[PDB]
Amino acid sequence: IVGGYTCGANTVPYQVSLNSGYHFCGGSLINSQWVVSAAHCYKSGIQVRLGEDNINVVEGNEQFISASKSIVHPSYNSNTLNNDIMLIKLKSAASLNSRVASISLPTSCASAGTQCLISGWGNTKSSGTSYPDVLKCLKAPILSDSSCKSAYPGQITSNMFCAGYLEGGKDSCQGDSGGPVVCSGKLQGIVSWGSGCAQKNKPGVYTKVCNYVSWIKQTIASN
Amino acid sequence: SSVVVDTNGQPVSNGADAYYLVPVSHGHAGLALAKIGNEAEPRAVVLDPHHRPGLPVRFESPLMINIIKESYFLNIKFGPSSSDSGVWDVIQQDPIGLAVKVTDTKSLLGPFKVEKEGEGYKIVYYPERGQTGLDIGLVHRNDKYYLAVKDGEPCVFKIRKAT
Repeated sequence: IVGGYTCGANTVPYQVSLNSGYHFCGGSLINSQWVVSAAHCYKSGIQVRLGEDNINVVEGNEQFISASKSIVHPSYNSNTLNNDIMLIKLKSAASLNSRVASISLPTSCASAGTQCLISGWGNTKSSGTSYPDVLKCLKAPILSDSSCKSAYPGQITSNMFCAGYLEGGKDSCQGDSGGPVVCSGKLQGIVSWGSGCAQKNKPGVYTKVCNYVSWIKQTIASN
Repeated sequence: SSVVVDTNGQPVSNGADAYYLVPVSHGHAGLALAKIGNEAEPRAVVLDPHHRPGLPVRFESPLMINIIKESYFLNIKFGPSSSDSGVWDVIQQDPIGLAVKVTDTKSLLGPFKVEKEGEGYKIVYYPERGQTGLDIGLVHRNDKYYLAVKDGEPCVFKIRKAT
């Protein structure tokens, strides 16, 4: 997260980390046994870490739980980045506490100008690299789809939206992939891609989770 | 679609670090720039026996992740991660053919992938994302090896972090 602030220990209890010997993606706990992340984060033998604030400490209010099933959207398109969403079923239910709680799915898509919370452990610099110990947060508004397609001509599908500031300075960055975008208390986005980090006229692009609520519910019901 | 790994066993990063492409066949050659055709400035990417380990490259994807998978479309660049110069592209140009060159512009999704081949990695170029790829190999000219499309005869590299 570039241009953000330290979230605090209890502030984003639905945030999780995808781990394979190292942190490589964020994700969102949407109930005690299911996580949403980005399709491009798929890896074999993912371990989910829940209740982590400091990514570098092995504290005891955290939980490490193996993925039992990692389900990339069947229409995920690696050439277009379309349908960039993955479901993970945890091998055991998470124990809920101050630092572990689920985020719910939206009832409708969010409108332009709504302020959202984007969170993760990615790079905090727009030039060079610096990775934080603690979870970082950013408030940023949803942009109209026309402006999103105007910033990224020929690249925005109906399952994507932009959030952020065309003045730059505040954005998700590398290492935030798969992380939550929460607006009005509901999961509206998944960190996906962008041109650089916090660059002028280049906001972050996010998977439009509202378009996937039926598929998520069906997949959870069938698994 | 596995993760790309350097010679230390670490995942290759998305833009943060530079890496030498170390040939397994050539042994005493490193990446450099050379003149192609009638051009004044050196803009063709070559393997030069006199320049080892050579110029390091960065692997860049617009995805917000700090690892590179073999499935990711990449820009490859000389120089700083944010800088727009030194970005690789493929240019038809006599006498090399589909020559690997550097330009001053950076497209969002690059045309390259890094794919496991034999005992290292090869660079593969995609004229369009929906299509099959073309291995990058070497055209021997002027006592140097111009990197160019040479499908079926890839140049095999290990990826050594510059540190």
